[PDB]
Amino acid sequence: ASQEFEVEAIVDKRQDKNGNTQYLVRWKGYDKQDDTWEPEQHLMNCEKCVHDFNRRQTEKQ
Amino acid sequence: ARTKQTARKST
Repeated sequence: ASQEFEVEAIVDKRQDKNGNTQYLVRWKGYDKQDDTWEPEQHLMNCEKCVHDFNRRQTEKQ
Repeated sequence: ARTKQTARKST
């Protein structure tokens, strides 16, 4: 997919007014200035990136 | 590429 890029990490999340999630994506090989907020449907090929973010929520760093 | 973990990026 031409718009499917490798994720370094998800580093934040938020809820929209529909109760759906958006994720703050750090893109592999890009700098912080290139981070984006992505709707959850964009993370369908990143289930591990979500599970890893969720695990890191429970740890210190 | 370091992993198979990809997501659609918003332009």
